[PDB]
Amino acid sequence: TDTTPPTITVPSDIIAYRGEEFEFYFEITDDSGQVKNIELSTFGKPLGLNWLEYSEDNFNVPGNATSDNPLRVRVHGTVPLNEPIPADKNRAQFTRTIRAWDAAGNVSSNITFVIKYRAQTDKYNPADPTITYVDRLSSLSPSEKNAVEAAVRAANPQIPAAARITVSANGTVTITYPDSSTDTITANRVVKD
Amino acid sequence: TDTTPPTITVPSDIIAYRGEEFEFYFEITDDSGQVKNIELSTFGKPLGLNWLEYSEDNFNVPGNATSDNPLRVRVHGTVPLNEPIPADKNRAQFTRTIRAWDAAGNVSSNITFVIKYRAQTDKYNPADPTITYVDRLSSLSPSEKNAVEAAVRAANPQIPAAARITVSANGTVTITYPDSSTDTITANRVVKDLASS
Ligand SMILES: CC(=O)N[C@@H]1[C@@H](O[C@@H]2O[C@@H](C)[C@@H](O)[C@@H](O)[C@@H]2O)[C@H](O[C@@H]2O[C@H](CO)[C@H](O)[C@H](O[C@]3(C(=O)O)C[C@H](O)[C@@H](NC(C)=O)[C@H]([C@H](O)[C@H](O)CO)O3)[C@H]2O)[C@@H](CO)O[C@H]1O
Ligand SMILES: [Ca+2]
Ligand SMILES: [Ca+2]
Ligand SMILES: [Ca+2]
Ligand SMILES: [Ca+2]
Ligand SMILES: [Ca+2]
Ligand SMILES: [Ca+2]
Ligand SMILES: [Ca+2]
Repeated sequence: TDTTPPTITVPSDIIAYRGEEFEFYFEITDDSGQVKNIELSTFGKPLGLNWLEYSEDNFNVPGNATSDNPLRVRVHGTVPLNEPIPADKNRAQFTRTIRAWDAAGNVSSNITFVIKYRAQTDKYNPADPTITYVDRLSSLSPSEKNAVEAAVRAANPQIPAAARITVSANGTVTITYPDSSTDTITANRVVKD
Repeated sequence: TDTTPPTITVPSDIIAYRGEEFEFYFEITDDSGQVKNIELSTFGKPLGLNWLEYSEDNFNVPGNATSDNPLRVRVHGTVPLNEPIPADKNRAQFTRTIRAWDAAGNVSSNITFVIKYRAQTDKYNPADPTITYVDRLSSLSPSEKNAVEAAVRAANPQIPAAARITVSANGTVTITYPDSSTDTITANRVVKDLASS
């Protein structure tokens, strides 16, 4: 007789960035080798994350959840571009619960998982461009600004194309990400006489 | 004996744009058919334009300067990017003189030519971009600004690659040419509201 619920392994560090699709997996095992279904919730109440989705592939099939081959439930979604980020990082997150049951109806307790979310600049962090030589360190020309923007972009192919790169009069660089967060590169790493 | 100096024809409307290579030609003939050399000056003083250059190709060669085949002297250079243009832009010019020698020692009397220089925006006239549809007309997103800049650049391949295109919060476009002169495109010609369309 199966009297034991499934074991759920949740990822320890789920970190999502505003406007950027994330994915992670739950791994689930049962002694019977079969998991019937799962439920995501807010400690039993509605999940209330309309932008999160998960796959129900291979649910409630014999052998879908063994020690050697666990049930790997793919979860994905996108945190809204304008999700408010509290000054307190510790509350920039959603704490939710998952439970799972086997075909005998043995249900696990509600297990916690946490989706942390962050502004896009927390993901970036740009590399220094090859140095641009200019005539006046205090007043770059249009051509010199075009060259600086190109050198920043060349050295940073990993930044979103949709990010906008601006250059000030003295060669200070601002990168503005789609969610309106920013990075700066100071002139000393950008230009020289 | 040859006592007659060479005859020089000058172009009548020489216009150069700051930062952009220019060229024009003098045409010179002599009754002997041979011109030895020229002098560019400021009415007999030094030229004082170190960016003005010319070719001495075919100088002092028999037959280089006939009525049918004049000596054509290629003059070229680049007016410096930041050559100053005063409040009245008509003042932006240099009047200089040219004369020429034949092989018999006869030199022509100086005649004037005028190099007018102008801002790059006088040359360029930007076409409107294909319209960009935005969420908020008073506050464009970064991708909307990139899209606007791309649309403006795409609509104007003839504008200098070194010109810088910027976009404001409400979609107003500034094109800043390499010599720091500008053109503008008003928001109502660049962006429209997505929902209402
Ligand atoms: C007898 C003789 O040849 N004199 C020469 C000067 O000409 C005489 O003086 C001037 C002030 C005028 O009254 C002339 O009518 C007069 O004959 C000569 O001065 C230069 O004369 C030319 C006309 O021949 C012209 O006026 C010069 O002015 C400009 C120009 O067109 O070159 C006016 C421009 O706006 C200015 N450009 C800028 C950007 O400010 C230029 C510029 O200052 C110089 O060309 C750059 O060196 O001048 C006028 O200056 C004088 C010149 O050295 O030589 C005398 O032998
Ligand atoms: Ca079980
Ligand atoms: Ca399997
Ligand atoms: Ca980080
Ligand atoms: Ca960063
Ligand atoms: Ca740009
Ligand atoms: Ca002669
Ligand atoms: Ca113009």
